[PDB]
Amino acid sequence: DVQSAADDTGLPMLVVRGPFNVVWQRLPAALEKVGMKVTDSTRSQGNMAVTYKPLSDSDWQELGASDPGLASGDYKLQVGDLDNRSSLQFIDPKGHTLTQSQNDALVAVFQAAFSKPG
Repeated sequence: DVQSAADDTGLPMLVVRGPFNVVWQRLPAALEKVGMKVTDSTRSQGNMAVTYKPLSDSDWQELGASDPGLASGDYKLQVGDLDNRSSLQFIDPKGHTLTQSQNDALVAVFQAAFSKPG
């Protein structure tokens, strides 16, 4: 399950159902379903490096999700441990964070991704 939230600085944030050890390790599974392929990761930092490419309308139909509002490019993912949950934030290719509206879209997209058999 994915919910929308904001972090300590008031920046766009997503909260994913499950502690760091649960989500971060199984995040790649959901990532592959949303057209975002994991290229590297560091467990000692809670950081992940990914490459994203927009999928087709029929691709999103198979996933059961809408347009995430993300454009093609390399993304940097940051995952923190909330104890019972995971704090997931998205950094765009430009070195900036994604908007609340983009993350709100990602809610449903990853909601389907985690439910999607894989």
